[PDB]
Amino acid sequence: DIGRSSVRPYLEECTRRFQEMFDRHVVTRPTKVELTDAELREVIDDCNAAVAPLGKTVSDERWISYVGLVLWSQSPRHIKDMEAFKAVCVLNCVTFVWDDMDPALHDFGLFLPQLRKICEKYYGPEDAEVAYEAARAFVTSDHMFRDSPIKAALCTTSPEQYFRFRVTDIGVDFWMKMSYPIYRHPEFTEHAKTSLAARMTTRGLTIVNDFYSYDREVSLGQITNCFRLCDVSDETAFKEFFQARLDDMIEDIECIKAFDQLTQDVFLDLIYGNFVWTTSNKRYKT
Amino acid sequence: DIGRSSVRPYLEECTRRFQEMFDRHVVTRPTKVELTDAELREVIDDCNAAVAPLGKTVSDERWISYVGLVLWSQSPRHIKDMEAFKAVCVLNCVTFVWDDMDPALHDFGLFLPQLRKICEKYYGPEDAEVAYEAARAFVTSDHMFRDSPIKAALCTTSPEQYFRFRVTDIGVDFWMKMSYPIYRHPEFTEHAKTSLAARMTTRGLTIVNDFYSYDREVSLGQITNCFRLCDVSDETAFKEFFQARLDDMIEDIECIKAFDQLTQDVFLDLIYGNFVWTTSNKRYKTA
Ligand SMILES: [Cl-]
Ligand SMILES: [Mg+2]
Ligand SMILES: [Mg+2]
Ligand SMILES: [Mg+2]
Ligand SMILES: [Mg+2]
Ligand SMILES: [Mg+2]
Ligand SMILES: [Mg+2]
Ligand SMILES: [Mg+2]
Repeated sequence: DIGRSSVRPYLEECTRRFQEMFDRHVVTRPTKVELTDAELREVIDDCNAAVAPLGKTVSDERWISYVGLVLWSQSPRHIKDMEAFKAVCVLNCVTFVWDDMDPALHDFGLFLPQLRKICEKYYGPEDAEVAYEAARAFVTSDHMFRDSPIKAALCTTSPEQYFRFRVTDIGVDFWMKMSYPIYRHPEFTEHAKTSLAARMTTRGLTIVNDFYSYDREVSLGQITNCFRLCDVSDETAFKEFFQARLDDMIEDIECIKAFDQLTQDVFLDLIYGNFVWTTSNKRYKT
Repeated sequence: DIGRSSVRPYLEECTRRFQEMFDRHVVTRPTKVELTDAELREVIDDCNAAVAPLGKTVSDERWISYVGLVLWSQSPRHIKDMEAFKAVCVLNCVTFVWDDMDPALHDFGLFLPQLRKICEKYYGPEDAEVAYEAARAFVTSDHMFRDSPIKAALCTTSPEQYFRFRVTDIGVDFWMKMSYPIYRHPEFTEHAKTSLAARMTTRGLTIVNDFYSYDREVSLGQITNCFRLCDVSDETAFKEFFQARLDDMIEDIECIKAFDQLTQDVFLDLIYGNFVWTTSNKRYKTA
């Protein structure tokens, strides 16, 4: 169905409605962390060093585009450890590269030691092991589920099964487990380590990403996108599905407000910051 | 509200319908691991040593009742490492004790080193770290959420929020992360480590546990039970809610059958075994 090849007809209204929802339920805007020139050079140098064994040359412009996710979606008022912050910048960037690679070019023997080097550089020993395991689990999951029947079943059955897959696959469990050292906040550290932090934020991250990455993904034959569960060529069907997804986001956001003040700031800054970054990034345009 | 204080009016019919569902959708019955008298004594001795610093005496009969969960809900055809199996017996048992304790008697300084000792006895070094971290995160979660407003929000809002809390709180993530060394199966190891294994099995474990532990939990003022989300004193409301939960179990089970054969056996033996153990255990027969 060529009518289902694009969500472009809904682009402007959906963007407006996402923003309206955030203004009504989160209110406080995300803020962009600013890196010094020295910090941004350090981050890019580490990204280039990590993907060089895989034969990939990545421009500064591409790295800076991927790093904007971290700059916009962390919680600047609560940052305590800028070394952990740089680590998340590097790890976020290089796993975008992995996510985009053909699996024939994936090489664990070459890439996993680079992830370990990044973690050992920026984290103390215990946190380094936690961040590295989460990175390893994510890149392994991305690899093993390429064209997988498990992925097919979880992504075609219901929203419940799909979001369950995405807790790992969209990277948010990884994100929380490498981000808690930024904040040094005992409650958030526990929610990161139980993955409750990831489970609370999966839908709000995923629904936004899926909307803006739909056209690209379906053009590439990728099935990991919740809007494939609906007939996007039927305007009534799309409207009902989109509203059900907005309701999921709102329910999660209202439950996130029961968490402690710092933790809920981190969770909400992540979901809203991802939206601000997604709508500004050429990755998601045509 | 006394009419909501019990699910006893539904006990026989719900038990029958759970079993019918398993016979239709899982088919293969769970089977019970048998421990030698020496193995069982080694497990119970480790349990006693681990909880002794907390001042608790626990009878053998009581340890045996908790260890039946592991004997019934692992996957005997796939067991390769019986030391890992004994570790799960011990860790399962002692965290029931933690789950039943008044939190004023929780002592992390005394208990966490005992959990570390168990993991170091039975697993290799990498696996021991994974099992200990999962056990530590579980007992920390149980403690910090006692009477917590986060718990109140997640357990009163919707089934979605509730089962999200239970991925950790029922202990299944912990179970998976201490059980993958039993099987030495690379795919299952990865689903355990991503917690996809736990997310796939949470509803089937939790709906069954919640039904049979409702009366006890309500009598103690505990709110972590999905049947509190429905008016159990209304037979029509209870029937609709129960059917919705059966449908959730079936959807999970049918999706589980897309995993590799060994992994799906482990997942399904866990869900069905938990039901067989729950319906035969005195823990769930009096409040
Ligand atoms: Cl670990
Ligand atoms: Mg991906
Ligand atoms: Mg992608
Ligand atoms: Mg996407
Ligand atoms: Mg409990
Ligand atoms: Mg309990
Ligand atoms: Mg219970
Ligand atoms: Mg009534």
